[PDB]
Amino acid sequence: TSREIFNFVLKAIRYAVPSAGLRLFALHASQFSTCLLDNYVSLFEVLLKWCAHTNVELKKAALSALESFLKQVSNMVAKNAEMHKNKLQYFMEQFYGIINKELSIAIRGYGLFAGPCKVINAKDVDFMYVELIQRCKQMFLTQDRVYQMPSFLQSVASVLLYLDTVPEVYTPVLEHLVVMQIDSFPQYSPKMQLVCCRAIVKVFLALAAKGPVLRNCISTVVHQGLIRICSKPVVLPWKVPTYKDYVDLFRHLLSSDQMMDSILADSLNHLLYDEFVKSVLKIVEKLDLTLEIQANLHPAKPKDFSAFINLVEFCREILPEKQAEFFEPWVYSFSYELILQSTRLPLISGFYKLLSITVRNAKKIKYFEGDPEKYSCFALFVKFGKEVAVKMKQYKDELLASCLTFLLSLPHNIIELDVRAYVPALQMAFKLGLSYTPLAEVGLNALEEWSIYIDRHVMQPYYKDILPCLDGYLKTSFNKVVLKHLKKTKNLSSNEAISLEE
Amino acid sequence: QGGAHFSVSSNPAENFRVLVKQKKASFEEASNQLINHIEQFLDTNETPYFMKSIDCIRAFREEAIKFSE
Amino acid sequence: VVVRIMEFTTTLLNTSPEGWKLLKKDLCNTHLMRVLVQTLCEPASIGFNIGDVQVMAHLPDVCVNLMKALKMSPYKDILETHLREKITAQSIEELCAVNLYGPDAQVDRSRLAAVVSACKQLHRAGLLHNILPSQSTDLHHSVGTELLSLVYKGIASLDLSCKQLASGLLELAFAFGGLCERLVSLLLNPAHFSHGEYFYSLFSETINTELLKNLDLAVLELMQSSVDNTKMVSAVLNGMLDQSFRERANQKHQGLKLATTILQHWKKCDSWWAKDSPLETKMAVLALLAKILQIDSSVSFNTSHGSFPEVFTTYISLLADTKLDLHLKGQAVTLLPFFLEELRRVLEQLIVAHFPMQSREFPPGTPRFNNYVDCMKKFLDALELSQSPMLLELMTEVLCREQQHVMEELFQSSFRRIARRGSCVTQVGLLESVYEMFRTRQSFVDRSLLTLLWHCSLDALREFFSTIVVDAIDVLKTFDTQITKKMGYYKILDVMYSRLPNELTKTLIKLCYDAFTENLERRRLYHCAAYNCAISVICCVFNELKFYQSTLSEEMSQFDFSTGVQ
Amino acid sequence: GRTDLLRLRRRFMRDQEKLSLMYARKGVAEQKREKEIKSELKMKQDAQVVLYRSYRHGDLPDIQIKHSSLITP
Repeated sequence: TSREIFNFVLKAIRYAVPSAGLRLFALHASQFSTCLLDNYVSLFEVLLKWCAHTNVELKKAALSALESFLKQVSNMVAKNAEMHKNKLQYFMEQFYGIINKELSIAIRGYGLFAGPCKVINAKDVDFMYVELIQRCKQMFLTQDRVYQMPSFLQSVASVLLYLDTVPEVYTPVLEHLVVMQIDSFPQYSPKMQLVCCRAIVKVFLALAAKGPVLRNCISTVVHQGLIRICSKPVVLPWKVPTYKDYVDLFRHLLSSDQMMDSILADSLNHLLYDEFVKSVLKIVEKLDLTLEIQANLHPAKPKDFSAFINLVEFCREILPEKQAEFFEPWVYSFSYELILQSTRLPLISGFYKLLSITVRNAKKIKYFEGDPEKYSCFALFVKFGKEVAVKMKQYKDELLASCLTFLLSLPHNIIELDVRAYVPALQMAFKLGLSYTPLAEVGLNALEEWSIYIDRHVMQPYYKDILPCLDGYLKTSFNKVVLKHLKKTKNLSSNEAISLEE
Repeated sequence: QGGAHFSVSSNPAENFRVLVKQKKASFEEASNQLINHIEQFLDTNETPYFMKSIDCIRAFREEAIKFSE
Repeated sequence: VVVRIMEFTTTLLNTSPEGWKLLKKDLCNTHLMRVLVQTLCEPASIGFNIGDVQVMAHLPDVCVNLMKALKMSPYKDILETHLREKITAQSIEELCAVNLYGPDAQVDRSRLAAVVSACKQLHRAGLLHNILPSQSTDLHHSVGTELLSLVYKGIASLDLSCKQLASGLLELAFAFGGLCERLVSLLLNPAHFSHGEYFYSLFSETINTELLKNLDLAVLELMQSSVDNTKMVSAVLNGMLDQSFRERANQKHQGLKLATTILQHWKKCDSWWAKDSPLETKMAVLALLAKILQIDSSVSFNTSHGSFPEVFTTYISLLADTKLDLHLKGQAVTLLPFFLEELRRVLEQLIVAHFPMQSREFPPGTPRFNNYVDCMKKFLDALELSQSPMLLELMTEVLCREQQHVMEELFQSSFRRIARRGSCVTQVGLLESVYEMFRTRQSFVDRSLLTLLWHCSLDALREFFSTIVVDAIDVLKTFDTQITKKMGYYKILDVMYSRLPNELTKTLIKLCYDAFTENLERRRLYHCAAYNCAISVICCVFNELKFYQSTLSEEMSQFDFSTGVQ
Repeated sequence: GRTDLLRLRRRFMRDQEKLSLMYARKGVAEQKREKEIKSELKMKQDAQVVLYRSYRHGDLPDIQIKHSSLITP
């Protein structure tokens, strides 16, 4: 408590040392608990004024310190019998008196104040929940307006976690609000993009308490968000948003374990992955991909085809990063139905892209090595790959490229027989590599795999064939001394692309 | 009302009644000139307009009598 | 070979009638059908028969075709015996307790799925009880009991494989009647999560599909029983409604019939929709009737149509219910486009009870005020969809009170969106309604009249002006009320003559030239208004000379409609 | 001689837009960040190719090309 008092006096004994003080406090707000209950109002007001001034480092330090302090005081007052003082004197009064980030602070205060409402006046839990629903609805229809959505999500998730008997009438409203927020994920500054993804995972954790409602609502929201995202058009031969931005979000979303654990502190990704897979598979089975000539391409439902390719690209970006361990049960089933679609209309590149990513994930975890489901999937793949290998002679690039990519993407186990099938596709891939690098790269990877895991004796008849086509790709041949802390270096490393030299 | 619950916050006929109900302390304004809001509710461009304005007037007598006004 | 020979047998049975049954009788062995039903139960009976490709995806349909071809043949007696010698639907009675419904084992679940599929093939082949010993009761234990045991015990987990297995079990339960009311009861179990509601969440789709068969029966039974349970009957009814919303590819008249049947039963559950049920229950039934209104016939059940008043009055009762939340009131207002004087009565009651004089009397940020603004936003959108002169004049008197108290921009935007909308004669009627009310006073003409007149169709413009040509000429000539009336006349006639051009022009030319050239602020306002009229008319007269110095989109809409949001 | 009106109306922000000027500056600064990321990504790709001859399409080859055309490649 002596160090606590020293930190106190630090803030105002009457140039950014107090910001360092706020940082230090925020790191160890818990370490000073049971002695910071007193003197609440001075701390509240001083942090409030501190997160208002210049040197935005000071602003963020005060903001973080204030949220940590609010969390700690919420914990103690929740575990207090004398809980009345702090909750009634300040919280609701001040938050109402609030009416930029000031508003988000007030909303977060509401969310944390929701705790003791379960201790005393449990009806006020649902009361404030309902009035918050009304408010966010009123901020939903007005056309900025989005800088505070995640705060609403966080507070309502908190109150829902405290809540136990929810008004299911507001359930469709709230989930529609969530999905529209997810749609409005673009137009977002990266810091508050992280804020909003945290809010989304937090509301999902809160929803996890209500099992059946959890499952139904998450299925609905993932379905609707997928529909909204894939609906975004792409060019064919305020700023418009595209599907491209969202992927990292979901890439963050399904890999957000490292912060949902902390949120639990004060198996989810499994469920997110599973629900996503089911939703996308159902959407695929729903898709109306019918075409004609008037080969000649002529889709009967061009919007459906466009959304299909958009979602194909999105899921291709999304899936491989996470664990096929979670995907494992689908690898026999899912692909099968996807195969049923390809067997239906074998004139779609996206089919083969999905098949290739499926098999890439399968060999990510070594589904097969050498269970009846295992053998069934193995033989299914063998037969289907032979079919596509013999039928690829009928296609052209920008369709055939995907097909041959998928074929070469097969593991060695399946290809251990009939190298004759895979040879010409490999040669054509290596040929087209001179123009399109990624196919060349992936075919090279497959060729390494085959060399490694297959006896070289059976490849001897056509090492005389593969090497000659590799003759290709071998034919040719601010910043001042002033100490700026090199914020240019501190920025990031740019995302990787592919090159001939590598 | 300060905690574990709270009222609604961030006057011709019904808000005048709300404000006189608020006149539990100091027994003061929102009765002296907020009656002009009742008068504005009397501008008789609608029928419920003036009937409820006169109803508020008839209630305000007992309101002010009870509130020591 | 197997598929070719079974196709041959199908041809022989169908193409050749019983006049060649003796040639069919030349079979004399009926072992081919034995290996055929072995394939039917186990496709890997002719070897692997594996590959999971088009050939064996097509096998079951033509297999069932051959089953029916033999059923029409007398040798069905052969078949069923050979069928009964294979199984009598008895193996499942011991296959349901194989420690399944989980990753415990897969071979057990695989064989269960195989027998379920074979049973489905027989049922769709018309072989319902030539395989199943007909239970004396309508209930058929052989599927319902297994279903109940699994769904009730395997959760105190499950798999997507368990998901499809249980869905197939439900389908088999639907394959025999009587089970419908049994499921009606089992869902109607308050036995934390309700177990019947649990299973509804599990397989709402199959449940809705089967209840479509009981389009009215189970509907009426459940909503009779609804007097004591509300959330669950409302939930299953909403599932009915959303399914019917999806059930339109064949026809939506299934939903029409469902709505009609529930409307004729509407009074069987009256513990709601009044000050008799909790406000949550009240708003729940509000949502239910809202979805019905969006779903049911709108050409009927909008005015007096059989069972229409019994809910319509109910609707008005909800409008009459002053205990309801103002947000619930706005939700009901959103339902207005689905629709005599009693409506005006409840509208006036509500508008007075919520905003007596203004909305600036309610400070911003106060949840009362925000609910107010949400509500008359609901009024705005409901009127815009409906485009009725009734709500028109209502909301005009609502807003033509004080400038910018309820965000008049949304007001005028709805006017501009509806003036281009609606039949031209309808727009003329609305314009005449807002003109007669005009005869402070400037508010009605400004906030309402010109706004529509700006975006009104030129055809309605013709019709409305021809009504008031001389009605304006004569009326042109408390003076403040008089001059404000002149203000409205100028503000309409200016745009009206600038739009399009009888030969009565010269009269108004003089009547405005004198007015502008006339030698408190009302005088300058009059000069400028008359001069606007003069400029507009000279734009069309003397202007030649000097100035007289997707499948996804449907899915999103269905999802939005199910949630009832935009 | 005519942008004087443009500069006239440009300075209408004199109603203390300086903080809002900061805000617009910084927002468009992040926007330039993403634009630069995209530009770098495009530049990673091999720059576009330049040819060195004209082409007059007909039903037959045109043999009327010039020595410049022949030898510049």
